[PDB]
Amino acid sequence: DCSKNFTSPNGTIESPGFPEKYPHNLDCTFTILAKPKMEIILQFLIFDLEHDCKYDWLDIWDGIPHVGPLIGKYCGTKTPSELRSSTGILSLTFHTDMAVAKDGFSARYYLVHQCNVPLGMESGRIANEQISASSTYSDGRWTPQQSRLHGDDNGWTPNLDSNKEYLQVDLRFLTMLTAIATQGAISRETQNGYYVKSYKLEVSTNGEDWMVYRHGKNHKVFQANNDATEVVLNKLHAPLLTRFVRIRPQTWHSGIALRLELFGCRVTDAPCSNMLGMLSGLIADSQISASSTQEYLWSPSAARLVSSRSGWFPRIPQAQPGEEWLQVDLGTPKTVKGVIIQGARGGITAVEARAFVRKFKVSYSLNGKDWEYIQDPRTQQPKLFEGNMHYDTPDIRRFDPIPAQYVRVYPERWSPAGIGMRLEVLGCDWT
Ligand SMILES: [Ca+2]
Repeated sequence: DCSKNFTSPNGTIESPGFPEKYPHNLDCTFTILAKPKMEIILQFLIFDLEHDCKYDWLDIWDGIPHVGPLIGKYCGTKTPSELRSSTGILSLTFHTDMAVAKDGFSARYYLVHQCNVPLGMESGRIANEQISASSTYSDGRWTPQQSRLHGDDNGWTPNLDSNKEYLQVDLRFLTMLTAIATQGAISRETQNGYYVKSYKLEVSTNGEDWMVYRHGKNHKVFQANNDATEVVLNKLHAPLLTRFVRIRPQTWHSGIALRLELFGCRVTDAPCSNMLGMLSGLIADSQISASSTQEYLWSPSAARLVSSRSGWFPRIPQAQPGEEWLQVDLGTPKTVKGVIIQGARGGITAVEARAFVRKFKVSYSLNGKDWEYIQDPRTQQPKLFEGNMHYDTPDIRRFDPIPAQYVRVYPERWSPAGIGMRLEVLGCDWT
């Protein structure tokens, strides 16, 4: 048996037989488990796999393998970037085929103890490998890794200065973003000052479905710099739950040069705000159910925040308000303090094709049989929660804490395509 679990405060994870070459025909699962308020830190020391990772690979998973999100798939000679997870579970599945073996890998994991924290551009906590761009200037002197705030060596500049370029950051885990700070840059070679004067923001949970950030009807244009040295910070009028962030310059002085910091926090930094297992897969399929489901090709995993490639859809998605529900059995009683609601993906090129919930109700139960709705203190009736404005970008909706083993989300309003929904529940231990 290849597979292993790791619970000790500090440890080693490695390819079978390391430092010998790795065996053929392997499929191993390495899982690190941590109790709450503990951060998992994973650092690679050696990495060397056969090289598109079509043959041999190491997949890293934000939870359970093939259930929770894929953080990345790695092969070849380039060691994975360091990972810091606050999910409570980090998994690795190492796959090898019938021929060709290399040295493999060796890694170490550690278990260690206002949403306004810098996310790591200036600290280096955002690794070089997490930063990329649509293009870069042809001399190699204005690279994406030169886009860190207060960097002493130029900045990021694209191949050609237009409004179709972007600096991209992969935060690896779903993270709250609350502000962006930018600078221009002064040429060490020439003394010319270059800066971006305005930008747009584009975000995704998965790298494939993107949302340009709006203020009202229209795309938000953030005003940026007025010199090549001073930091201009913009606070987002509405904070964002995201993984991938793109900064997309719209205007500049003399040319696009960019230095950047991102500000925010973890979902769990708020009290009683642990993700209870839909995203990760610690809530099993058997614990997920609905009033109705699409008649063919339904798996309960379709309902899972972020990891699902589609969504829950009732049997007739153009339903009756308050009749359809998605239920989560948390497995044991909990204190529940919110949900994260998301739209349905798959099929995006057509705006009217996008299925998402715009308004909803919540009920909860310890019985599984007797249900109470969450109340509006004003109208003395079931509270109508705001849903999503987009099919990928999720929205956290907190409420006054409640004791529950079961939670139901009842779609009330929804996009023209009908009800489509992915979900997570937020809370902590019952007390
Ligand atoms: Ca092989």
